[PDB]
Amino acid sequence: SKPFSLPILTLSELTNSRFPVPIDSLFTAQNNQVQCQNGRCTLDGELQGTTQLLPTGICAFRGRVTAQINQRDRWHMQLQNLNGTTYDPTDDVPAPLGTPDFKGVVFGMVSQRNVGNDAPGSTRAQQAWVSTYSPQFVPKLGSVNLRISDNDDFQFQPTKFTPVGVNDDDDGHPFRQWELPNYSGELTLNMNLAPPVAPNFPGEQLLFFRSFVPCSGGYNQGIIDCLIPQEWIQHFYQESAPSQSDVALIRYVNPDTGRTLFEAKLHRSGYITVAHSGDYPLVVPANGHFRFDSWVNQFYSLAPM
Amino acid sequence: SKPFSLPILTLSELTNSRFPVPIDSLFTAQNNQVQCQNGRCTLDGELQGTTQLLPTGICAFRGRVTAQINQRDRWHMQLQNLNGTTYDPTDDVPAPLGTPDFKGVVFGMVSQRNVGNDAPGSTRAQQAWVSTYSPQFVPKLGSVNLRISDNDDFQFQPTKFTPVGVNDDDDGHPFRQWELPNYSGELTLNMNLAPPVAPNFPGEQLLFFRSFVPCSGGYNQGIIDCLIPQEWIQHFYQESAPSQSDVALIRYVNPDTGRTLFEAKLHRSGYITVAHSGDYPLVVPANGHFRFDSWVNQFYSLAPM
Ligand SMILES: [Mg+2]
Ligand SMILES: [Mg+2]
Repeated sequence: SKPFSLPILTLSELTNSRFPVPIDSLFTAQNNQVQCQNGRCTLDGELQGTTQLLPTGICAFRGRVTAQINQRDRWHMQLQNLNGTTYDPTDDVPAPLGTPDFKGVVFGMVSQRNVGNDAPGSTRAQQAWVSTYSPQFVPKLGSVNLRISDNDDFQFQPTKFTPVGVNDDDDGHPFRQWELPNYSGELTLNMNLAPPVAPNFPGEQLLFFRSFVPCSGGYNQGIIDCLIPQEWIQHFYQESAPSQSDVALIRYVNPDTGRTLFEAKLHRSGYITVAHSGDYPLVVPANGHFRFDSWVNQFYSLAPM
Repeated sequence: SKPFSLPILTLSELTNSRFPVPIDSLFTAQNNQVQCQNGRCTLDGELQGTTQLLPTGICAFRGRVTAQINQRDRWHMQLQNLNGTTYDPTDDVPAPLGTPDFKGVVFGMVSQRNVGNDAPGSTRAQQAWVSTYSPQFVPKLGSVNLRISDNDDFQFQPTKFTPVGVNDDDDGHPFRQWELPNYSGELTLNMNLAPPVAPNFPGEQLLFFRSFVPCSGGYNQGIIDCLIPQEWIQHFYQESAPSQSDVALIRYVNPDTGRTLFEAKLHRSGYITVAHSGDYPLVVPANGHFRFDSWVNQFYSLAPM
């Protein structure tokens, strides 16, 4: 069997798998549903949820604007897959890969480049917002609607949305990173979801890779927590190493000193638990990183943090 | 010796190492200086130029806004390294890692999050532009100046620049992807550069990984060509396989059929040549990818493309 491994990367050499920014810190959370759809991959390399491989694809959209309606979510964007191929709403996924997996507003920019009969090759770009609370946020069905800055400089042409940050909506719908959008809109149930994750052994908590992402006004901290970073997902996809048991024991090491600072359980479906009680932001040395130790089972007792 | 290898990734699973977008196509160019500084890495895993590991770091800036001056490039941004550590202008690099490596305008957004005594935690974000033609574009010295949309909603606070696309500057300053900026400004020479690259065998041309990136007005095609994609750089940094000669023979394979479509030379300093004459956009199958074949040398004659 090909041996399992992690890439050797410090926290600042890691990308959040749920928003296209670096990891800032590690955080373990008090128990009490975690069911994110980006940043989902098994240790033997099976992508799940809406997870795809490119960091620049996370919370991005690609397609064409085809209509406008007289509502706040004005501009109707018919989606393609991020690689430009035609999107199939009957595929066994929750939504096009890369679609945001939280309730809130994503802010960034839209850009267009004309094709066909109308001024082919002409371009434009401007600030835009996507509300995942919108009744027109129906990416599983094949479209989302955009709010933009200048309604007079926008055409029915090929369009890309590049995310920059997140926020609460100004009408009081809050940014809730653990609440899934309704991918097919009002009165529909989400399907083909990656499953919820939780500790299943006494005294254990989830460990997250945390980023503080940009916000566009107000005091929101911009916290987005992922289960495993994007480079680990990319690595597992390449390696496809067989999982020899349900849990990989991993050690956080300081390579300068060679010491192990703490240990953790990396579960086969792609998340980490540690032995601790209470919310705790880790403050650990900058050169620190995890290494694979050995395969153990679900009932292995971790050294307390 | 540890065996050299490439990651197994199709073109739409690859990221441009000179701008944070996917690869669109492969392109070989007529001969006649190529000396880009992002996307530079040796086959044995040594990053060069201004190259760092994260796609989200390419053409990004991090720092603090500290002053404003009364001209178009108005807001003075004192730079940090992208991981937030203090930038040392005496280090052996051309500029902070991630700095753009072309002449033109990069457009995107700025975001702020206050620290210290003045409304800590308050945030704001808006459209911004960085001109690499500016006499205030002096990232090696530790600063760049920004143009922004709303001069009245911007503070002397921690600031991030997120790039979205590129364009020509007006008044006759064009987007020139092969012209390096003056990293220390007018009348100073760039230093610590990754070397220029060129074919050294008759009948050979460079092969590029090409993207058509967003533009913010006008008809520019947005072409940014890189020598090797970001995932290859990330892979070589991890693997650190010894280079057994100055030249690696690689083959472009269609995994569907098992056929080799063409072969190329992958040089030790991290670029590719093919045997062809003239500008040529390749049109090859979607599942195609390069594989390493064997170590060869400068006298190997490539099969014509
Ligand atoms: Mg390991
Ligand atoms: Mg290979």
